[PDB]
Amino acid sequence: GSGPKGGGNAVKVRHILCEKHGKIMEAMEKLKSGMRFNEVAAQYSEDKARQGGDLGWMTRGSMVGPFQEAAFALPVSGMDKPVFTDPPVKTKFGYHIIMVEGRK
Repeated sequence: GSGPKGGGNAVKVRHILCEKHGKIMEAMEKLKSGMRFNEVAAQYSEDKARQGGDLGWMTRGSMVGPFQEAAFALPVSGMDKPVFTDPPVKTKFGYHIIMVEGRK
């Protein structure tokens, strides 16, 4: 009884990857310290971006597999304090920080 919730097919996910695996934390700390949310998402994501790159509503079946198998299968999360798993998850490009926030 906490809001109209009886499906859960979309979630607000964001991603940040660090081929060097050195800024993944610099990206995990900044986001946790409240530093640059867009710059870190800009480069620390060594790819698209998590904050400003925050893709948006994403439903299973149109995402991929592993990237969705974790976040989706995992409760909301993101930043340096995601769900039980860890932000820097591996799937096919190193460890990326996935932040799901707003399921459907």
